[PDB]
Amino acid sequence: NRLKEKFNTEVTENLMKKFNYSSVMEVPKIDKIVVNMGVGDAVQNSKVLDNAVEELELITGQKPLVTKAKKSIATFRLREGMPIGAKVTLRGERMYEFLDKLISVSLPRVRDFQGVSKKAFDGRGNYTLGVKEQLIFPEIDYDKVSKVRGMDIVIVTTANTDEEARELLANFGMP
Amino acid sequence: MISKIDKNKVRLKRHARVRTNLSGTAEKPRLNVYRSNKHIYAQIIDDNKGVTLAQASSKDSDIATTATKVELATKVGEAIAKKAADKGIKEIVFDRGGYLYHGRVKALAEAARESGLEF
Amino acid sequence: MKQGIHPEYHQVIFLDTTTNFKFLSGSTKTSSEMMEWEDGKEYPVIRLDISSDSHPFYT
Amino acid sequence: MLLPKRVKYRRQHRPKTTGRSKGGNYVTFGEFGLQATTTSWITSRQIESARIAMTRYMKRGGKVWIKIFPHTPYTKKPLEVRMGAGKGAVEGWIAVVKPGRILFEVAGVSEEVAREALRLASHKLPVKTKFVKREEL
Amino acid sequence: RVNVTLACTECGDRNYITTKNKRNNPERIEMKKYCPRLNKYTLHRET
Amino acid sequence: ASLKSIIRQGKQTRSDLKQLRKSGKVPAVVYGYGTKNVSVKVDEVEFIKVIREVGRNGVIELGVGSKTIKVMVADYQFDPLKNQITHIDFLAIN
Amino acid sequence: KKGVSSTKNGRDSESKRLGAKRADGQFVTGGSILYRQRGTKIYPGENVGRGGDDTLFAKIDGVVKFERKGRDKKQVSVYAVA
RNA sequence: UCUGGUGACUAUAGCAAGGAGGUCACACCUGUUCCCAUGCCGAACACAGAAGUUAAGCUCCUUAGCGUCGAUGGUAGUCGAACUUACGUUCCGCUAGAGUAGAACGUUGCCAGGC
RNA sequence: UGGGGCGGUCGCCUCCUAAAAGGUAACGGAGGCGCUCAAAGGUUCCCUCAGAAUGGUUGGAAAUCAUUCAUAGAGUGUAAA
RNA sequence: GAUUAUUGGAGGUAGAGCACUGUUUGGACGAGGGGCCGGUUACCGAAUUCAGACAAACUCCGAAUGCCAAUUAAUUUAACU
Repeated sequence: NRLKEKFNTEVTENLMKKFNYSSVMEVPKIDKIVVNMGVGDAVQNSKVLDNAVEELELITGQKPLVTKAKKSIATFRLREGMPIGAKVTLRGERMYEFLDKLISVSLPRVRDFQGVSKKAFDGRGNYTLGVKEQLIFPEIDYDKVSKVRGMDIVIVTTANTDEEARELLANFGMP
Repeated sequence: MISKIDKNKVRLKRHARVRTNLSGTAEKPRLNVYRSNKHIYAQIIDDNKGVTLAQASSKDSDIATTATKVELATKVGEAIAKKAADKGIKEIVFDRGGYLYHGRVKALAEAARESGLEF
Repeated sequence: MKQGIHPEYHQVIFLDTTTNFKFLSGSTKTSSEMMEWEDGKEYPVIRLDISSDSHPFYT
Repeated sequence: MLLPKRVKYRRQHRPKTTGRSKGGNYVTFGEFGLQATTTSWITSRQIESARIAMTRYMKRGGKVWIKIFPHTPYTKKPLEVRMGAGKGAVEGWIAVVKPGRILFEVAGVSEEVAREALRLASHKLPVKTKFVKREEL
Repeated sequence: RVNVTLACTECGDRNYITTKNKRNNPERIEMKKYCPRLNKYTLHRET
Repeated sequence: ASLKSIIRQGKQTRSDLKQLRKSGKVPAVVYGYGTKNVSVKVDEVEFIKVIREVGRNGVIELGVGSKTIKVMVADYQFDPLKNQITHIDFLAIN
Repeated sequence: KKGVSSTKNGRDSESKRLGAKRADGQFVTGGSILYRQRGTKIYPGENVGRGGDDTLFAKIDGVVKFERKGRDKKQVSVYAVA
């Protein structure tokens, strides 16, 4: 809760000047993040999906479980089964560690415009911004990789919308 | 835009989903339970008519310690079982509510079971 | 924390040569290259970091 | 009006004849309306004829609102052939009306002009009918 | 999805019948059920 | 503005009710402000004349019995065929 | 006569006699039927078995009471007062 | 007198909204530390602390705004009867749906506290 | 068999005709069947809608994922109920 | 056994009615395609409302009348094996 404590001070200095809570038993927050990776078209690319797995096994403290295709949609031959996703959900102390890590080690390999973005919030209070996966993994950088992916990383927030995430990012965010 | 709620409502939804078949006839009268946060409360109740039969708890301080959040449940399971020793000292039907045969539940369960009662 | 699909996590001391940002995370609970206690005993060789040092918002 | 243009069933039943207009009994779209007195079938070829006459007399004047689509088919075999080894192809489409049912409206045109056009429409038409103004008061 | 007429452990004749398939259930199956010479649910096996 | 009606009664059968509606009058039934579920009949002619005098709405002190009180349309069962009314529903406004 | 051709759709089912068999106030037997249905239009209540095909029987002998079940559904309540 | 449950009454019982309420419980809460624990979370559950809280959840109050039912009479529609031959007439009753006044923001048995 | 007639069809299940109990015709209207699940079965303990927009690597909008409503519109092995 | 006053119930007809399913959008509605370079504007897929109209195989509603059975009551004379 390193930067969480900074914006905790801002709950009383800024978002008591902004959100104006009636009790300290009521405050804002993010909840967590769901980090479902992408397609990983394992029709026979099961090993590619295993590489996408072992990426986030360690690049992320939690690893995914595959979203198997409940359906048989065209545009890629999915059927009942068809492991074609990822279920990462970073909740607590890992969530804060990833915060204090990634706000700082993303932009070195993001080449961002503002530093994170002007904006790419999808509109439900979250980014879900497709990544080129370079800014991520300073631990396993783009030296030995095998596959690019872009993920709809969903900011699972008590933020009612994206505007709250904006002024929330005093935490090394350039909104 | 993504939030949380009370838990007792879902407790009681499961409770209703079970209540159908497990029904105190006022002879195996319905022994319903409530573990809220701190102390667990209990009552066997004539429910074929919908009227009291007993009343006990862990906030009911006659059987009271600072044991576990659990051994106190065992105490109340002995105690209300003694309030049933007079009558209803037999096997009746408990209610697992939206709760489970483990924990507070099971400690109290076998407390009642072995405080004279035919469960 | 999807225990069942959760490998290790930790607050890693990913110290840099610039700004010493050893307040990071990863899966490599590293050796005591920086055998320190102000930050964890993790490898401080990860120097390339601009979001605090040389970023588009502040070079 | 309001629809996607599919169908549901083909050889529906030869429908009701009698009764009364359940609705469509007031002048809404246009101002100069026509309703009916009789209660019989319509093929829309008579109304094809009718609106032809109407327009070519109106000289591309005011507007028109038909209050109909023939929702329902009718069939026929060829002429006076033997009976009951099937039910023939649809020979067209219909929607019977009843008295009290508004059927046409127009606006952006003169009153007696409308009267004339409606007379002309009825003349190619199998049903006794009547013109009205905006049902008000 | 075809038939199976089983032989009991020792109940000694042709009584019990069911459905299975040699694709879902390609191998000889066996399970518990009441036979009459025993007054109990015993195991019986496929032949 | 001060039109007059008359007071209906029970079991207006298929015969007498058709007769009255066929006549130059028609049944109304009022309720609402200081009023009960009360049935009456009204001359079509002057009813329509007051339509022409005051329009779709007019605070009318309706003279039945001894009282001329503010009541207006709740609704009405009217036949566009034959251009006269079968039924009218009334609501007091005071 | 002449050519009349192939012809298909005269296919329907030899029916079944469903619904009720006994009524309000009526007195019954033990294996007595009270209804032949499919699904649950009505819901067995007191002293009522439900066989496989949604057939209902009264577990006892006695007399019947249909009634509401929910706020908008219906059931049975057999009573063997005597 | 508020509570908990377990209750019977269908929401005109309520939906939504406003305000108060206060760790008699309540939930907020800190974690995994153990039983437990999550094919994919201490989320949940369980366990463990009760530190703190009505702000939430929460009960009460205010609107009937939403819903809800819903009158009055009336309508056809139908019963039969009699007509005549009408895409019908008439008596007779049964009287719908729909509209609509209008309404109501609960009764309530239950033990123990709370009292 | 609306003369024999060629054609066809001939055994079961769903609906509509069917007329508010049930029941009922037509060389009358529309549709399924000649099975399948050792797990889709039995039994305990959890879950709870598609879909819609919301929207964003994806993007042929949409896949996966995510916010909120959705009437079970989900869906349920085999048509319709 | 019967008839009728008294019942009590079942049920989805007629009628109503769009609330689902949907049949023919008048209107606008904002966009997507599009005329254009990714756009302009048309119109639409579609949906937004407003908006109405229709239904053997549509139903949130819903009669009369008939069906079943009641100390059912009374007046008859059946009724059953």
